Amino acid sequence: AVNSAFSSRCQELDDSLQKLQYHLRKTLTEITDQEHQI
Amino acid sequence: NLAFTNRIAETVDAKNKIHTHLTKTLQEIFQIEMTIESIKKAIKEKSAF
Amino acid sequence: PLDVAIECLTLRESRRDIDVVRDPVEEELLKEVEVIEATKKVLQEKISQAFQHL
Amino acid sequence: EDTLQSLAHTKATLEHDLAVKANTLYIDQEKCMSMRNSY
Amino acid sequence: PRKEYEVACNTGAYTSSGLATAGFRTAKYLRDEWFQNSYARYHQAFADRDYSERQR
Amino acid sequence: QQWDEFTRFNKNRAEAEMKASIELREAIALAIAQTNNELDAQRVATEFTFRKRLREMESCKTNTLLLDTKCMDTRRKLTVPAEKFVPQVDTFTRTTNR
Amino acid sequence: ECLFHREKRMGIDLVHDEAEKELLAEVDTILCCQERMRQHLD
Amino acid sequence: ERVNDLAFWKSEITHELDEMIGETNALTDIKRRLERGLIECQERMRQHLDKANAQLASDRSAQHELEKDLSDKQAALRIDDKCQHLRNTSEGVSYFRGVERVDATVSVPETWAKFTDDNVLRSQSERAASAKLREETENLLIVTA
Amino acid sequence: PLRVAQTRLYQRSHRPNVELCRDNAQFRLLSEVEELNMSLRALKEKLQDA
Amino acid sequence: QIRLNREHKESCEMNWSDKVEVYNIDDTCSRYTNESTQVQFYPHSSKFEE
Amino acid sequence: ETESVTHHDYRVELVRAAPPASTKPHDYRQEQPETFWIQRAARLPGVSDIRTLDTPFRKNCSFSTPVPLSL
Amino acid sequence: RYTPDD
Amino acid sequence: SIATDNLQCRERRQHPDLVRDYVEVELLKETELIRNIQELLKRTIGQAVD
Amino acid sequence: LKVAQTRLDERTRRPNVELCRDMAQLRLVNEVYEVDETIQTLQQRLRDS
Amino acid sequence: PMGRDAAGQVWFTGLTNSEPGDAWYKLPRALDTPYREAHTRWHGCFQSRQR
Amino acid sequence: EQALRNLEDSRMSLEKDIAVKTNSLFIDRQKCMTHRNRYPSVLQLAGYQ
Repeated sequence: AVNSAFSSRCQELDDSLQKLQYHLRKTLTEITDQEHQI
Repeated sequence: NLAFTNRIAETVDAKNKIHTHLTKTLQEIFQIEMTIESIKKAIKEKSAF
Repeated sequence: PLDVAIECLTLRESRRDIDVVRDPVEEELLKEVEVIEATKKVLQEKISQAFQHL
Repeated sequence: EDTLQSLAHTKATLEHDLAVKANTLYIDQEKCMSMRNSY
Repeated sequence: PRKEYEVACNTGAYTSSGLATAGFRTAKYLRDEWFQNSYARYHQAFADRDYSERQR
Repeated sequence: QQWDEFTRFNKNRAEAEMKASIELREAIALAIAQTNNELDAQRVATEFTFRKRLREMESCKTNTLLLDTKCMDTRRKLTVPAEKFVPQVDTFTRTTNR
Repeated sequence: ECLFHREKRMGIDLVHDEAEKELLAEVDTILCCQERMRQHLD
Repeated sequence: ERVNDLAFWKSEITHELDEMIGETNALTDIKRRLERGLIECQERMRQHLDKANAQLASDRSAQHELEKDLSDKQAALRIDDKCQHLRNTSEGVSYFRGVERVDATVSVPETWAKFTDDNVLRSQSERAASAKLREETENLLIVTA
Repeated sequence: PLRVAQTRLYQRSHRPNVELCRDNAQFRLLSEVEELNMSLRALKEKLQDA
Repeated sequence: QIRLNREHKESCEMNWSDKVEVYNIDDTCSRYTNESTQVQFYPHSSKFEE
Repeated sequence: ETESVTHHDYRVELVRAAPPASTKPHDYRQEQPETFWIQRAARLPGVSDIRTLDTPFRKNCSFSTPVPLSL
Repeated sequence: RYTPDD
Repeated sequence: SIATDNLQCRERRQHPDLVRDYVEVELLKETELIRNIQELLKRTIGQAVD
Repeated sequence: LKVAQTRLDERTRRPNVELCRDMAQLRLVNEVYEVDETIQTLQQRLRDS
Repeated sequence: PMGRDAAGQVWFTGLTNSEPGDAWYKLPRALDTPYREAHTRWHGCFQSRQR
Repeated sequence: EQALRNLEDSRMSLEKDIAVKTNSLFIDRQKCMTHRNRYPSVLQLAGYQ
């Protein structure tokens, strides 16, 4: 049961990371567009 | 201020009851131990006969 | 020091217009990063070996 | 002696509890009147 | 309001946090706390995006 | 034979292990030392390059100079004792949308 | 300060209650009323 | 010997707390003169005034743990000193039974010592930041003067 | 005198176990502490108007 | 009986000793005056009761 | 006027509110339903090797590898 | 982590 | 020993990411189980030799 | 043995962090066990006598 | 800072960024030595008892 | 431009969280199961019965 719980936790963390990079790419794009606009 | 005063009174009562029970328990433990050595006395003169 | 290097790199994105040109200090910071990575790997392996011997 | 041991357990219990009771009482007495006196 | 609500939320015979009048909560977190912090930082930058684009 | 056999076997195993102990400890110490030394040297190289950088700009421009000084005061944290260090640049929070 | 001294207790004596609630409420009311004072000043 | 370690430790803490006392009082005086300057840039004074005011709460915020540490340790000293003066053929010596193979404890002495140091190390570091914060004000005040 | 009273309290704060005694002297010493604080900031506020 | 008597002697001697140190400290302390030396500011919090 | 007699006459309240507690946290996304198979996963005839976590029903494609294709 | 009742 | 090392490793974590979940609770469970098994085995072997 | 145990117990009352793993506790439990087997040996000697 | 400003810097808990060890070539004792007596003096008696 | 400043604060916070999460993932993904692979077998736990 210890091993099972550990696996679940690490998978959740991986999902969180995926979300973060998803956000970062469009963050860079929006920054570039805003600079073009200023 | 009112609420704090109520807290004061209740806590004081609890402390008083605790102290009384403590004293009673000490005295009763003294009684118990005395009876114990009384029996410890009795056994040997039982064995003598 | 890795966090400081990352923070400085983040600040250096605030460069503007023509001032955005390649600087040797950038390469220096990169080299810092990979040196940190190599040291991390080395000490990780050391710790592993120590545990097995224990 | 088993009976006496139970007595001793209870004794230690309430003896410990009295200490934190007195701690709270002293905290309240030091705190209240010192700061709140009037306005 | 919210502070009394949260302090009343968890006061049972289970482990509680270190939230108080002042000071700092001890670093040891709980699942829901960490989740909510993640969601808050999540929505913050996302709202900043359309905050900027409304002026774009 | 068996008695001397296993006695000597366990013996030799023990001395081999206790030798491995010392050699591993030596390796750990030397690795720590060399890592720290190379880190410090490369950091000094970074600081030299940054000083040169400052020199050319002194030779948007004010923006670059402010960025330069603000990232400059960051590096001292690496060396200055923690009890003394504290930022000295731009504790003027210009960010206000929050 | 009273609230700070209130937290030094420990053990089973950490109960949350009406006194803490009222201290919280009076802090909130002080903040809101001084803010009203600010608006009526400005 | 354990109790002597505690008395040695409390003296350090007793010392360490005392500096911020005077540090705070001097910082308070700096504030009052500033609102005089308000009555006597004006955006800059109020900005620094808020900056200094936020530091005021942080100082007492830093204290919180130190009194917490001082409070709970000396409660143990009561146990230790009683155990120190626990003697053969005394009054309270009685036959409790069962709790010998019992352990649930998070302490390796050098760890405990450093956690005490960590609270101290954060503390005076804040004090130094307080002192520098004062200095900028008068220079700003003189520049404002 | 405020320094004197502070030193008095500090040196009174070293009695072993039971001998550390609470009496009316601490109540006074505290009272002088606050009244000297009062006189202090009264003089300070008068300095401004002076 | 010898053992018991010596034990009680030791206890009473302990308490008297403590009395001696506290009294000597207080007497040595009392010689202070306002415009004297050996007097310092002590910003100690009046928290001396458990 | 009320909504209807049916709602009004046949309105009963003060029942036990809220569903029963889960007694443990759950996330739909990656929790698989247990089975008579799953609890006794080790002691089954049709179960492969147990070397993957959160999923016992994973085929240990290891022996299948021949010498030219053993990796 | 405690209510008045208990 | 394995469980103690795992607990230490999990303690070794970063500020904005450190939580309290099954893993540490369960680890404490195995620690307790191990200890209890140890004293049970000791007692059993004692009765065996008797 | 009585007094050794009496020393042993009350240290469990220490709150969160001053709760300490010490030479005191471990040496004390060693002493307790040692005096236990010592008692057993003396009982054997008494049987022989 | 609690308020408008907040910085998440990581202050070092000094235990390895120092040379507490002593030698005759280290006795010059430059005033930058992070030598708070707290641990060092305590470490003295600690190792003395541990020996 | 103030909004641009806010955006750069958000992004830098994002990479800080990236670094933290990467470190934690490396730690737990590396140490735990690799050390756990030495877990004994049920028979030798039963004592080579």
